[PDB]
Amino acid sequence: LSINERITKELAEVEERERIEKQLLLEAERINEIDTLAKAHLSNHFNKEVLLAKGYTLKDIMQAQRRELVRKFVPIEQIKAIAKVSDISHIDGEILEQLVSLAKVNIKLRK
Amino acid sequence: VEERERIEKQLLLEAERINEIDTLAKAHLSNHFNKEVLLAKGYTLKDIMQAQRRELVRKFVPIEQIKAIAKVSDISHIDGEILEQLVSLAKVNIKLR
Amino acid sequence: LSINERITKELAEVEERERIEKQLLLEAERINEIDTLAKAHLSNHFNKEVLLAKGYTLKDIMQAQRRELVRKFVPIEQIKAIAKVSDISHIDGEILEQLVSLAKVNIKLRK
Amino acid sequence: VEERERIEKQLLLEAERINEIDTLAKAHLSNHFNKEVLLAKGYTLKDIMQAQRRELVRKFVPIEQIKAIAKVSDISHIDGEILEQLVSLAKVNIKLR
Repeated sequence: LSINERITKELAEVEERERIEKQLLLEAERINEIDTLAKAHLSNHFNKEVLLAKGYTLKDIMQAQRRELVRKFVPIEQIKAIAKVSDISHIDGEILEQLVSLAKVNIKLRK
Repeated sequence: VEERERIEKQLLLEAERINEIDTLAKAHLSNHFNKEVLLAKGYTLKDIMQAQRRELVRKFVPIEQIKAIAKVSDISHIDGEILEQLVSLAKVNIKLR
Repeated sequence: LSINERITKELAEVEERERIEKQLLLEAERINEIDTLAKAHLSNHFNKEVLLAKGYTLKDIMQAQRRELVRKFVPIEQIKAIAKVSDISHIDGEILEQLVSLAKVNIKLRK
Repeated sequence: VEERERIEKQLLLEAERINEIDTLAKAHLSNHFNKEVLLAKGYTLKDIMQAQRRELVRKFVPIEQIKAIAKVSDISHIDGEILEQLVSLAKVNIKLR
């Protein structure tokens, strides 16, 4: 292990920790966005407190809020296009992120 | 030989999309993007197909849908399953139109 | 492997891919004709959407449309002569291509 | 990969805690302690969070609770489970306020 190896290992470690921190900030922003969307566009029965009392994981809460927002704003034909199917119960993921971006678009144009 | 038979079936399957896009694009976008003139300008079959798909997206699918679903405003480099989603969305927009 | 072998291999590969492209063009014309014939001469119940909903392969849709067109246009005597049998349920193929060519001629002379 | 999944679960937990602390601190203390301006002044994220927690304690928790529960009047070096106790006391105080 030479000086250049030491420097490159240190730089790689620092960059890895920085990337982890950026991921933390991204997750915090995602949680904030989900909270705002649930408060603004969805009913109080879908609140994080009541869902947790019913016993659902936080990721399950986020995806349920996203699916409800997609059904509320994004119409069924666009759903059938982007997700290639009508049902959203098994489309959580990158396609779900795309659909909720479409829902944000729909609410922006609705206002 | 059944491998080549399934290859020919795949040819039919993609061929369907090839002609359908042309048929709807001729009536929706313009005559400037006709396959013959595009070939004359020197565009391969796949390039014509993807360019017509992108023009269909730019006509039906709105720009906010482009920059949010596809994560980029420019459809110039989004080709793939995202492009499939966008062209399906354009089919929806023309269906409801 | 010498340079002449390199050139002949490269040319063979390029020609194979060009043949693939020619197949694409021809087959696209085939499907275009199938769609136009189904829209113009056959009922809405035989549409590709409803057939796919009923769960039939694309090749099955094309051959069903071709058989219906042959029965609609080509006379039964011509079917019994060219295809050697009255039933078309097992005549999909090159004989079916000849039958649909005869049907195209029939509609052209009908107009 | 479930080890990384649980790591990400803890990451979500601390991110939500940070978000809640920031949201209440912005409306309670001042705009001078905003995350952007603190980062510009050159404080790490954890340092920003602990400074905001200490300011929350200094705002809601009365000084005697600090000099007895934390055994020191200065919250400058009490960080830890005692700091968690103090910020929970601050939450109680703002709830009753």
